[PDB]
Amino acid sequence: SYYIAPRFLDKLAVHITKNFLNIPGVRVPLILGIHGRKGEGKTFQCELAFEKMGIEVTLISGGELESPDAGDPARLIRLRYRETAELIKVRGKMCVLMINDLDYTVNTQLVNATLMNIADNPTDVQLPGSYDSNPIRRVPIIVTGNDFSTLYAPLIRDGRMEKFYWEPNRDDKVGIVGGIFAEDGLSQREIEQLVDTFPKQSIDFFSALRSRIYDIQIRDFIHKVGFERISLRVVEFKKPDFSLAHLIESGNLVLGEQQ
Amino acid sequence: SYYIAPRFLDKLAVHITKNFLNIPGVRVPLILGIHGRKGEGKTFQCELAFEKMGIEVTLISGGELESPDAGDPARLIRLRYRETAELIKVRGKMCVLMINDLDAGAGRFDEGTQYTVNTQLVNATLMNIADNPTDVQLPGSYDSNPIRRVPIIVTGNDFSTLYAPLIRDGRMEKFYWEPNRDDKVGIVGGIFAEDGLSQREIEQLVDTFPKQSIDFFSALRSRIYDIQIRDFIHKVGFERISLRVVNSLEAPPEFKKPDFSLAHLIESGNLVLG
Amino acid sequence: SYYIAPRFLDKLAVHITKNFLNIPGVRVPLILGIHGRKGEGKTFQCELAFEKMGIEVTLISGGELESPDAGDPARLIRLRYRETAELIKVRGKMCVLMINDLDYTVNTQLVNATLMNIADNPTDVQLPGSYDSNPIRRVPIIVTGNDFSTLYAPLIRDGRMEKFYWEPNRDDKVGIVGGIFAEDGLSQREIEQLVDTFPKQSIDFFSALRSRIYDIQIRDFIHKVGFERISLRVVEFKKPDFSLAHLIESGNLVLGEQQ
Amino acid sequence: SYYIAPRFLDKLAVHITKNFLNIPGVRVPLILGIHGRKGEGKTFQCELAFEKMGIEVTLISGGELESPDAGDPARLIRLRYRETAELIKVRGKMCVLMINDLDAGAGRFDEGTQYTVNTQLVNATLMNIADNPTDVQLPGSYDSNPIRRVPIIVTGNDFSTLYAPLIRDGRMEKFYWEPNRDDKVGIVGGIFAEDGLSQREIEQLVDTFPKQSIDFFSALRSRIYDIQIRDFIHKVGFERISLRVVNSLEAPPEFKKPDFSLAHLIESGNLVLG
Amino acid sequence: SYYIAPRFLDKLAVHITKNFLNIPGVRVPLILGIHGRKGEGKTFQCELAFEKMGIEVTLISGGELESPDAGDPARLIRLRYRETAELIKVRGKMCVLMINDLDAGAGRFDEGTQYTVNTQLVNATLMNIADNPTDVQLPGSYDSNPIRRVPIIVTGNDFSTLYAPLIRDGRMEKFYWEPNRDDKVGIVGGIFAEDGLSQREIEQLVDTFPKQSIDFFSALRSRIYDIQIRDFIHKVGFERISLRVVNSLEAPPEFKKPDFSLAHLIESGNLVLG
Amino acid sequence: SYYIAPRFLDKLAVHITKNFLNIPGVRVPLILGIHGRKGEGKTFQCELAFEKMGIEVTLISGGELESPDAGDPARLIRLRYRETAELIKVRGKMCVLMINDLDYTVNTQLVNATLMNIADNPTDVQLPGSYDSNPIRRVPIIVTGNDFSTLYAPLIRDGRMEKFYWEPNRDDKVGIVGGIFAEDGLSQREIEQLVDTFPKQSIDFFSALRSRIYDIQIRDFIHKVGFERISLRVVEFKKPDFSLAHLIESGNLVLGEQQ
Ligand SMILES: Nc1ncnc2c1ncn2[C@@H]1O[C@H](COP(=O)(O)OP(=O)(O)O)[C@@H](O)[C@H]1O
Ligand SMILES: Nc1ncnc2c1ncn2[C@@H]1O[C@H](COP(=O)(O)OP(=O)(O)O)[C@@H](O)[C@H]1O
Ligand SMILES: Nc1ncnc2c1ncn2[C@@H]1O[C@H](COP(=O)(O)OP(=O)(O)O)[C@@H](O)[C@H]1O
Ligand SMILES: [Cl-]
Ligand SMILES: [Cl-]
Ligand SMILES: [Cl-]
Ligand SMILES: [Gd]
Ligand SMILES: [Gd]
Ligand SMILES: [Gd]
Ligand SMILES: [Gd]
Ligand SMILES: [Gd]
Ligand SMILES: [Gd]
Ligand SMILES: [Gd]
Ligand SMILES: [Gd]
Ligand SMILES: [Gd]
Ligand SMILES: [Gd]
Ligand SMILES: [Gd]
Ligand SMILES: [Gd]
Repeated sequence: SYYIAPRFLDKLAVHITKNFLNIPGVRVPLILGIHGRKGEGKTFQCELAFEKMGIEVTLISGGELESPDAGDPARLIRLRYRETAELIKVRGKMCVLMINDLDYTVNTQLVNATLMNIADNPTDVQLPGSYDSNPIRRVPIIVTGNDFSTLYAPLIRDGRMEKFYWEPNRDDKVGIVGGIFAEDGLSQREIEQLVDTFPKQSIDFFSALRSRIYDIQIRDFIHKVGFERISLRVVEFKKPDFSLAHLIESGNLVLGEQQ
Repeated sequence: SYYIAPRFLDKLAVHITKNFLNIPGVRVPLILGIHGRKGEGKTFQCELAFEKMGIEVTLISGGELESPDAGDPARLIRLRYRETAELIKVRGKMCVLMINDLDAGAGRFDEGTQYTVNTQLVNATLMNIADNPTDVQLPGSYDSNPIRRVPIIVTGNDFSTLYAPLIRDGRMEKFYWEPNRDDKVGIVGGIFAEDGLSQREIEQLVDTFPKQSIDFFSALRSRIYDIQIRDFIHKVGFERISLRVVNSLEAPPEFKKPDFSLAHLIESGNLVLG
Repeated sequence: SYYIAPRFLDKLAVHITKNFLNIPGVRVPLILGIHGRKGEGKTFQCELAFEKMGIEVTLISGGELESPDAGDPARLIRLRYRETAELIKVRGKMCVLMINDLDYTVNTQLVNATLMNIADNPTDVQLPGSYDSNPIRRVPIIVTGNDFSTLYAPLIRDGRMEKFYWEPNRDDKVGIVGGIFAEDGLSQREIEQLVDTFPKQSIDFFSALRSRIYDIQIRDFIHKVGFERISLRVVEFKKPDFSLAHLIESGNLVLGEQQ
Repeated sequence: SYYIAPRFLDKLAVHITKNFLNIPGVRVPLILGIHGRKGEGKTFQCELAFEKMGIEVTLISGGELESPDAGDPARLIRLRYRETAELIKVRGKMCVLMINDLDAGAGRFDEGTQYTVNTQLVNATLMNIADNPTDVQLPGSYDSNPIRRVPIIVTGNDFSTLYAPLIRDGRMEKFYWEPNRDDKVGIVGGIFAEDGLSQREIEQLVDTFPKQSIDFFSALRSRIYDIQIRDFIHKVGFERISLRVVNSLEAPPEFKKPDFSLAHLIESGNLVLG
Repeated sequence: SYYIAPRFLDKLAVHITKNFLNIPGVRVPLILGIHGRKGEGKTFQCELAFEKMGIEVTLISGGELESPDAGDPARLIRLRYRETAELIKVRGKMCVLMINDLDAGAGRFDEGTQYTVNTQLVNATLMNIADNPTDVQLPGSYDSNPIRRVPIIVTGNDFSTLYAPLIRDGRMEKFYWEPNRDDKVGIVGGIFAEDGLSQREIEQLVDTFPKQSIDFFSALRSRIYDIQIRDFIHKVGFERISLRVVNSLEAPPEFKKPDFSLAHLIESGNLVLG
Repeated sequence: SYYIAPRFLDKLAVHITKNFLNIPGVRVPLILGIHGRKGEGKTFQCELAFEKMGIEVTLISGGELESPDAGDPARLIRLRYRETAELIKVRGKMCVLMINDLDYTVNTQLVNATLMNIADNPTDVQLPGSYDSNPIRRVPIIVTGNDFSTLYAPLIRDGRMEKFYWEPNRDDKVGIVGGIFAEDGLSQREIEQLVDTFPKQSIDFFSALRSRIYDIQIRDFIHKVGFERISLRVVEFKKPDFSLAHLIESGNLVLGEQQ
């Protein structure tokens, strides 16, 4: 069972809900910009939160915009925005547009430009070349990335975008790591020790570490049979060690040879 | 609450009124071009001024003129000019044509797409209307009767050098909107008019963030309900928050206005900028 | 009655006339580049001079070139040049091409490039892609702008462009301001005092000041009736103050809240 | 001679073997994306690994996917996936689909031409295959039987941000290849394994050029035959050298392996870099 | 007045004469490419040289080759080559084909338009003519008789790297024209030959503006008539100046040559540069 | 009879031959980059070497690539490469692709990019948009230029390109200059003196000097007849001086007025 950090869940839930309330005399930022080191569960925890709140999400990947092969990223964002706006009026539920891994320089400008224009009038979002007298719904936008260009400063400053820095703290790690290894028969104190052993590491390192433990088996199994005859043999059965000792050496081999 | 900057109201009231008078000895510009930065309450101050003088507004949005689906923008501007003309005659009141965001996807708002406002055709159209505000006809039409002069308000971030001939001839007047300290104290004071702040604290707040737009200050007042909102979410529970806010069955949540200080606003402000 | 500054009228008249004389052993600059602070009557005084000399002018606006919406500025200049060249042969009169407010960086280069090429051979000016064995007439070109790019240095240097700096002096102001207020029943000494009161200001400030005096009336008239009922009232009759006292306070309100 | 870096061999052997096992409790990524710089023996270490495990490889080259003449690249990748599937079934051995140079003409290898790998369609295809590796059909075909899961190896210099969803879902695993000091000592040692060099001299050679790719080191060993070659040209004579080397009548020239020292390699290296 | 720089005249006279001689032991280049900066009297020194040797010139302008309306430029160059050939035969005198401004809208003279000189087709054509100057036929024509070799002079600011093969084969010779101090003293001296200046003052004038083109110096002499001109305008009156200068009824105004000094020229020069 | 410098002939011959040998365990650079001051016989000596070894050469000029008028330089290189690859399989002889005068910035990148890609796989060189399962032959590429962009550093470094600096030394000059004047009845000691008199000069200066001697005649002949009547006269017969004294003054006039 995966673990969503309470203050992460709050920030995101408050942002979305605040966009669907129409408290007069209170302008609301349309965009939530979640930034921080890569692989700290920005995307994963958003998805946890949405599943929990029963929110349907329209998802664009950052690579879908940074690439020359995708043509027009302004169009794509505006298409998905208007699409999510209709799903609100239809399903009568909270819906969200999400852009992932927003961290090229040329498409980056167009993307910033597009989000600025949408945030300026979340209700009058037209496809380029098109015009529709119809107001459409305001759709809260969640964005993730390593940091946000100084080109986003004007948005944050005028309260059209809310920045949120995500750096898991140790209670947050114990919870998330605890969930990563929740099916591996571990006690909290083993979980607390694991986190304290690798304390500058990203959440990603820890889920990588879990997969590595399975890889180490398969490696040894291959060394035993020999490479010469591994193919015939297969064309690795047991529950691996997972003891806290083994997770640590496995982690140290990862950190001694990483990236 | 909302504060109308006297000089914004004067400029716009004088421009419109002057267009309904036939004072000799001076040329009256038909067009008032209001330019300046975003988040300073331009279109909004216009709205407060119109709502106040009881002025009825025909609108053209910049995303309208940016579109083929508005057809010929020359034809559209003329249409709405004529449509707007019939109402001074019919309703017997001051009416205004207003064109908003006359430079939609330009500069830092450029999305790098095939479509942009044909601004030269727009300029050309306004020039033609302005030379003879009393005979504005659709292209290809010739035998219609004279009509009433309609003052035109255009907003944008800046106006192209193309508008220079209009200005040079006194057919258009640029009005730059950058709120000054006195303006900000007024507007910001109105934003925090129910929060039990002294005049001096409002002056302090403005002086603490001398480079910020008006929108920075109202954005600032907005983030403090967040706690009530979060708590409201916890009470209803995450499993059922969606149903609660969007299905309009039971009543909207009733939020109290919170208490805060100058100190807290300044702190919040620095966090936003840091 | 508007006032043209004698040395402005001379410079321009000498340039044009010099281009229509064919004094052998004397090469003549084709381009007159008039530069200076904005709103000092560069354009207005050119127009005064042309009206006076009975010169027909072909006018291009700088914004007509700086804009992406106008396509090809080289073409446009060359079209208008050849057009003015024909009007000489037809009307048998002095004709002039004028480019206004030349102060983007990309079109600016093409414009400079176009004027260089034309100035190099004022008689062989072909539309791009076209060729015509026919010589056409030499057409003097007047250009205005705040300053001229270092890209114009080669032209000025080889005597294909004459630079002329325009900064009205006080005799020039008294004359021009005197004409701006010529119908407002003012004595020279009131005109001389007005100019001396606002002495770093552009001519533009002064014609703005005159219009402001009318605006102040209409303002007060609106304050009296009230905004609530101004619309019905109209759907401001008298000759405004214009006393030298009133022009001064009006000017000081303009300079205390300008741009 | 050739040295297989243990950890390269382990990563690739584990990835492939893991794809032929049905171990529960963990998701097995179908795709192994091997990225890193050029001239570090990537595709080559893969070849040594495949030749070793007796693994048969179906290939797609990046210049294949860059071409209309490969038709639809989605259709091609699927074809070769299915073609590669039939062989695990038929030959009863481990088989791999491998896509090489997945970013052919991008970055410093850009030739500025109309054609580039439609990498989004490629990504989309791999995503679809990966969700269901057991039912991979050509577009427009529906009623074929299940097939065998095929591990996929892709090489490139870097992988687009588009592959992030594949990785995030554990359908793909990135493996960065930058040879470390221990790797280089191994590989370089194998390059100079017949040249009578001590372990220490090999360590010295590596440490003298710590920033160089593997290809720099073998390039270095190659230029020393040049003298034998020149002399061979002088003997045959320039008039007849062409006939001699290309017409395969008489036998290929037989060159001796020369003697050289660490000192000479280092000198040669500095000349190449200077 | 006009001064012909001896070495310009020698280079061009030798190039042309050499092309009408059949001296063995050396290859004669058909083409003389004269390059260098604008405003240095290139085309003009050519004109003085041709007028002097009694050489008749067939011309192609760069704006001709830039145009579809010249049709195929390969066909045109060949036409004029043949046209120019018939005259050495008919008139019995030296004749030259001259191509001017061979790089019309390139570099700082680029107008950013669809049309530019197809310079590769031009180069290709000159290459072909040069290999066989005696059989130059229009494309698609085959059975014409031999003709006379025509020396070709081309001017431009620089010559593309494409002309390298022509030069390498001695079919073309580049001649760079940058006036040196001795040249300038000559040319400038000729510009001011009627102004009662000593040799030393001319040397001083040249040395005061060592970086300026020849055109800077004649531009300088030109602006001093301005006063006579202004006064002439005042006499006739602004109302009637247009009629006077352009209608060729009464006679052209007769201007006197004014008196001026080195001091005044230098001052004027600094004002122009400042 | 023209003279090829022995070490120039060696370097080039060794490079080409080395590309046609398939000595296992020896990777061979495909590209030979010959760089140095302009006009030192880089191109000319390549051509001498090819004529000597009976090598047919496919030649591209650098200007054929640097120009906007030639469209696609990647294509052009790849076309010529595949063409030379076929001539090997057909003629059964050594063939070479040569690129001359490679010393705009935009095409320069594409050219570098193209040579990198070809050098990476000399056997799988496809036209853009095309694919052919067929291996084609490895074609050694010779390139000349004044220097090679830092963009070529990766190639040289990974042994896909061999750099070769060409600066003629005095034995090299005596040989080459000796051949330039081989038909002018000169002794070596006159040749040695000529080279020592103009010792910082390029080989180009010397072949220019030879042509100048003929030009000086024709000049004097023109001065005698007079320019006024040179045309009629012609519409310069003798073997010119060529004495070592005359070559020297002719050289000094060239160096006193050059470029
Ligand atoms: N709350 C979580 N529970 C379990 N695993 C997680 C959690 N957050 C992150 N992970 C693991 O770490 C990886 C990286 O998370 P991701 O959302 O991609 O980080 P970011 O969005 O900050 O780059 C995921 O692929 C997942 O396996
Ligand atoms: N000679 C003049 N007489 C009367 N008004 C003038 C005169 N010159 C300028 N003005 C006023 O000042 C304004 C600015 O002049 P303009 O020619 O636009 O200046 P510039 O060309 O230097 O920018 C004009 O719109 C006009 O109202
Ligand atoms: N080996 C040689 N023999 C005779 N002449 C030569 C020789 N090398 C160069 N030249 C002369 O010098 C000129 C310049 O040589 P080139 O090959 O163009 O130099 P680079 O290729 O270095 O620019 C040639 O046009 C030729 O006349
Ligand atoms: Cl601030
Ligand atoms: Cl190194
Ligand atoms: Cl100078
Ligand atoms: Gd990540
Ligand atoms: Gd109508
Ligand atoms: Gd105060
Ligand atoms: Gd401000
Ligand atoms: Gd102005
Ligand atoms: Gd199949
Ligand atoms: Gd060691
Ligand atoms: Gd390295
Ligand atoms: Gd003919
Ligand atoms: Gd002297
Ligand atoms: Gd000079
Ligand atoms: Gd050369």
